[PDB]
Amino acid sequence: PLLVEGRRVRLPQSAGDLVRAHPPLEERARLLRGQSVQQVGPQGLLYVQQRELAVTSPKDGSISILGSDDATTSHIVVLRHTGNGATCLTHCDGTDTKAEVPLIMNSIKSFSDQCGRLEVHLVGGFSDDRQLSQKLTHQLLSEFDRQEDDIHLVTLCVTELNDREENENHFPVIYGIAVNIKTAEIYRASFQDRGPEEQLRAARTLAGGPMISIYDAETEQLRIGPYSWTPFPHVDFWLHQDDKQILENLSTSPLAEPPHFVEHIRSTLMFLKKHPSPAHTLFSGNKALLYKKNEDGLWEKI
Amino acid sequence: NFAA
Repeated sequence: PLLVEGRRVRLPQSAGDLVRAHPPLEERARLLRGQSVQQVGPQGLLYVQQRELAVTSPKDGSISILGSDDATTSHIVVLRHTGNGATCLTHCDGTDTKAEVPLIMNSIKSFSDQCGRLEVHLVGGFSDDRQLSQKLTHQLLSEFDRQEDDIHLVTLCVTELNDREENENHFPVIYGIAVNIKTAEIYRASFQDRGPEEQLRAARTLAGGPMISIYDAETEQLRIGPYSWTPFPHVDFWLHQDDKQILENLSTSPLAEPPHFVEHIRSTLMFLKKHPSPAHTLFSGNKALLYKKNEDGLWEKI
Repeated sequence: NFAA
């Protein structure tokens, strides 16, 4: 079940009421919101895109920080087993929470090496008029509570707790966070370097791919692929609409996206028309694009 | 975020 201050969380319940009734949750939200956004470099960084999963442990000599950004209606979820330090960061967008939460639990439960407990952290979203952030909170908290293992909710800064306003337009306060694998510290972060195959991985998400695990902790390898998707519908119609038309239909929050969001969409849409059948083309021998950290902490092809 |  899902525990807070040692007691089971009653559902359904808004995260605002849950945070208001438990001082440790309220304190954590105040600290996280009051932080300045840290510009995290690429050294030892494993950036997690939307609808992606990454899990590692402090025994990893290549990954120091897991991070994700550009969360408007989605939620960044961090599951950590204290003691052994097995840490999993996912960027959930409400596509299939019934299957994504077991993916998070199995990524951590596979680490056998009593000591410590399971702690979960939920950050992201705002008071969007489509209610996508509130439904993701309801879904994530419900499926974590259905697990048989005791999961202790430590961080909860979602929806109305993560909402700011600027001339009657609402948008998130925290767009992204980073987690230090060794010290378990979570903080607001921005990422200028977001790893290799960004457009290929963004196209896989735009085409409708499910949540995937992108990192193999044993070999310390970033494995990208092989991917296969159906041709995106009307790629040239969407590529020729104006920036307002693209935000209203291809984004979940047309007025809350970070700047240059339409630049990223058009780049992603051009990739899908460039590669409608990518399985046999971008992956030679049906093998994944494997990357490893090098001496300077940057991803390099192997 | 990316929509449907």
